[PDB]
Amino acid sequence: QERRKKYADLAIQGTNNSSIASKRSVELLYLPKLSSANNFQMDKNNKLLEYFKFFVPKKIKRSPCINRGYWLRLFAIRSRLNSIIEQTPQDKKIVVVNLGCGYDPLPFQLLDTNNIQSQQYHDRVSFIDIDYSDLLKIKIELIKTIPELSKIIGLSNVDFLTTPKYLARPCDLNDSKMFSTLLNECQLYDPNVVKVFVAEVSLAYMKPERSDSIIEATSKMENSHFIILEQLIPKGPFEPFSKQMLAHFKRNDSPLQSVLKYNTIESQVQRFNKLGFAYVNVGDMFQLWESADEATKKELLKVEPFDELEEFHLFCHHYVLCHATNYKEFAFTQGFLFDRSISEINLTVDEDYQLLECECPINRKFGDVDVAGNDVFYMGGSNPYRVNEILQLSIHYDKIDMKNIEVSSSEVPVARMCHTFTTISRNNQLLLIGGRKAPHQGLSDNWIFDMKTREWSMIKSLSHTRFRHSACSLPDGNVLILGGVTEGPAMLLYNVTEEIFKDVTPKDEFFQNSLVSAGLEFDPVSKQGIILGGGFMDQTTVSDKAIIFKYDAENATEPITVIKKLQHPLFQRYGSQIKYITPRKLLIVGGTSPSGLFDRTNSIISLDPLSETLTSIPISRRIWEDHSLMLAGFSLVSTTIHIIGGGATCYGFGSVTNVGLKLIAI
Ligand SMILES: C[S@@+](CC[C@H](N)C(=O)[O-])C[C@H]1O[C@@H](n2cnc3c(N)ncnc32)[C@H](O)[C@@H]1O
Repeated sequence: QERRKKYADLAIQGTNNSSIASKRSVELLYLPKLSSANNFQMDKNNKLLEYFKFFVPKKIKRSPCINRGYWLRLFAIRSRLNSIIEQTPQDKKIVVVNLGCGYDPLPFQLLDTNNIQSQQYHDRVSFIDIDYSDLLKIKIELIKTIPELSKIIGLSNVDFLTTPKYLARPCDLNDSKMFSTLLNECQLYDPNVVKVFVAEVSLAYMKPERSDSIIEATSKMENSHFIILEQLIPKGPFEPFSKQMLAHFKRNDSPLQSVLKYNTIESQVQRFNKLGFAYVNVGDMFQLWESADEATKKELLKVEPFDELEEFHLFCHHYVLCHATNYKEFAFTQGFLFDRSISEINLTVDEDYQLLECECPINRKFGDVDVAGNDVFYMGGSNPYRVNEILQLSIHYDKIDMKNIEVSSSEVPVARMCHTFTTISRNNQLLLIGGRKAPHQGLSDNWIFDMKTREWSMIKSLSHTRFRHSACSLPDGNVLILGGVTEGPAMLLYNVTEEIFKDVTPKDEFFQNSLVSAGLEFDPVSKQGIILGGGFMDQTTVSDKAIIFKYDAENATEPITVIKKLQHPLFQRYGSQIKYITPRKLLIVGGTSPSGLFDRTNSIISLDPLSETLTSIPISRRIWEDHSLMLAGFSLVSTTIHIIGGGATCYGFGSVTNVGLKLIAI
């Protein structure tokens, strides 16, 4: 009985351990590499100050995606708190109430007068940490036994603590009344003190009814802000990343319960109005990213090797930063304002092709595949480690077999991902271009694989390392190569016979910037090829264009010419793949968007290049829900098109292997 409670309670307190560690990882890596502005912590000698170390036993390291996610999270809260201090008139005290503080040292960081980066907070700001009794006992003993911390709050087996500028109050927030009492005992009813209630991924664990009570309670406090940061599931509990996230949390015995009722950014808005907060500014983590300045973006890219962007889009859309206010006075200046635009788009449901479940397990991602006549070859990729091995795929109406093809040559290309692999030499060979090992180790060495001899042999290398480029075979047998992370030409043509790479970048201002992970395909029939979506090396912008082009094999200086540009929000996708099913019907598949998650209806769409009309190829609920889907790092083969391979590491909520899909005629 009351045991079942004291367990689910300690499991929730356990999540602090996980998140304080991650924040510490950012203190170790990011903060030292960052300028004064996005710094957070620093003394007069431009020497970084450290606060998360007092609360974390060991040194910790995270994936570049988790590290980025947590920097954004600190920037999220800090930026909000900043808009408040800057604006609040100079005669009002300010109290930041941290609901479920964990070991969060935000108080000491902002109070410490050594830290010149938080000077606006030295004078007139005070803090109250609220959390379970046990977690605070521990936290309070540290604070007392650490001269650096104790000095900051004016100090020299309890669970409470009191100082002029900092309080810590034991309280189970599930207990609405006791919280209502705490609000009163802390004189937060006072109109001459601006309250800033922060719930950083804590109310997320409590039930909708119990968390909302906390919110309504605070709404009775005149002049109060409520900043909440927590998970969303903007397309239901069944969207690929949502599914994984939710399950991860049941596993830890600390499920997200409030998010089940509050799925979207919009529901969060209605929630706060309903509960006494009339004024609400709200966006998801990627709008925060977008909102960061160019000099900050530049820095953040250079902090550490990163190439896990699909993940980052997914993660970002699943965290909302909600800033609410219960008074008209406070303005959401244009510097802090989020834009909100859910433009529901209805697409005609394609009547010619449908989507089948193909249960096919190559269990790898970001390799490449291409068919040489009959046989189907997949090379490299990661599973989750990088390999240089070749699988052969036997595709049947039911499933696909696969066997390792061992090689006879001693020299072999190194394990690599994000390369291309393309049939050349009249289906007799396979071209391997570029790729990378670690994100900071892009490759310039190119190889060819001879099926007849099963020998690898390295050819002319690139002048510039290149990965995440796209590539397709042209009619004449040559290979068109498109962008990727690179310092070289935005478009290459590899003459297979001549053995030369040639810069064929079209004279359109579009190709000014290198296009990363865009869709690319040619059609020998309609004598046309398309380019779809694609991101830019700023890791922020994502093209929404679909660019038709023709290829004049004889024009030696400008073989490729931009025929026609199209523009649709559904074209805005990083890491998608396209393939002609018909010279009039261009299948488009997956990828991620900076502007929101894709769902059942628009994850897979068709395009009629000529008439310019889109149609949806829906994923049935049966497969949306039952089968682990993760259209990222995947490939398309045609015998009937197959969507095999792919997966993602869902922000340390585990990993998700794409199980396989099949497009058939109706
Ligand atoms: C994931 S930690 C985050 C804490 C802090 N905001 C941070 O990011 O480091 C969530 C915290 O909320 C606290 N919490 C959740 N529900 C609570 C409740 N009902 N009463 C008191 N504390 C609660 C937990 O004890 C935990 O320390």
